[PDB]
Amino acid sequence: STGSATTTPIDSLDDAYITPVQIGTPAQTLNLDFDTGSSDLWVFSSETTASEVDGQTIYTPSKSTTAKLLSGATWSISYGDGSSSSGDVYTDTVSVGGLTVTGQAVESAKKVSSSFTEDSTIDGLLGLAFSTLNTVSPTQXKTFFDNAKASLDSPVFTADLGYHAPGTYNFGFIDTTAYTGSITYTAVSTKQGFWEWTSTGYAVGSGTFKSTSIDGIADTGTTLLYLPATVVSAYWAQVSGAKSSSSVGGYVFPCSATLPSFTFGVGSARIVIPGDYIDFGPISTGSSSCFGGIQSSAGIGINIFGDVALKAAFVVFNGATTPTLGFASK
Ligand SMILES: CC(C)(C)S(=O)(=O)N[C@@H](Cc1ccccc1)C(=O)N[C@@H](Cc1c[nH]c[nH+]1)C(=O)N[C@@H](CC1CCCCC1)C(O)(O)C(F)(F)C(=O)NCCN1CCOCC1
Repeated sequence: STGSATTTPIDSLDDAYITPVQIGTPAQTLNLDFDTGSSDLWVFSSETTASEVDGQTIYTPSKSTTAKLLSGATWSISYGDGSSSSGDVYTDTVSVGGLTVTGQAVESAKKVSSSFTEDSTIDGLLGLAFSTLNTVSPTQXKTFFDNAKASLDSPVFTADLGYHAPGTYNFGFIDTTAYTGSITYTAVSTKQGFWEWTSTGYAVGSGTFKSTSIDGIADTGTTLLYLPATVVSAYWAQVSGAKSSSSVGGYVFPCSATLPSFTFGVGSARIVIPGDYIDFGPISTGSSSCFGGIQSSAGIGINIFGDVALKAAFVVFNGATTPTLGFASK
């Protein structure tokens, strides 16, 4: 089997991407944030405290004929930006781009944090990291991808994120029309549960590629590109108007700049982000100062290849028993 689904920037910044998923019988369609940096399918639901729901679409399990209470199971999660939700656990039929899974764990929020309430466009999260990161106890869990793997034509899914446009998530096959050149594969480490890989260095603009190991995770659920302090400082030192803002919290530059490209290595291969990907947006509507799309990871503890990198590439998540990561240019 295979599936395919249009994914959609939630705003004009590419702050995040949402994807329609059908849950239950007759399907309820919810707009979920596909997140390869966590492994919980959690939704807004009829169980959510009401003063905490705010425009979102909700999952009603009682209205689905195929929902079953997962007795005794609860979950709690918190993300890197400090937001959080908890509640209890159903299994139910879940469908993504015509790819259907049964007795998939759907995690039902009883409470959500403020950031989630205030975010009207995202109805919940589909976690696509490894299943060890799943928060449901007493037994975790296991993601959509894992549940699907047995029926997939290939134990694989691809991320095709568009710049200021729609894109594609595919499961079970690889679309050869979707990129240019060949995929280079790199080794994954599942030690921390992440899509964790090691970049072989970087170049800024037209200058020299520098061979240095950059350990980092590929993370569709993170907006920006976070790199070590000395790599990021080396980029922004090419942009004449760029300074680090304490108040705004990272590198800003004049919106009028033309930014240099940034190349990261994958094995012997190179992936170039266009300078335009890295102009993130004005810090206020009508500002002359913009917020940069590459920031320091020093406060975070790990490097994140997030949306700014990934939407520059056709990215292949190969979940064979030894997982690897694929990059093509597009
Ligand atoms: C607007 C912004 C200034 C650019 S922002 O940084 O707030 N963007 C958010 C994403 C977002 C999209 C749309 C609307 C609102 C917010 C963002 O980048 N969130 C990061 C926070 C971060 C990391 N570094 C610096 N900041 C995050 O938590 N991302 C997780 C997925 C997100 C969570 C918020 C909702 C959208 C999905 C994540 O899973 O990808 C993660 F990897 F970052 C993460 O925190 N994974 C948590 C891993 N858990 C830990 C507990 O054990 C199990 C595993």
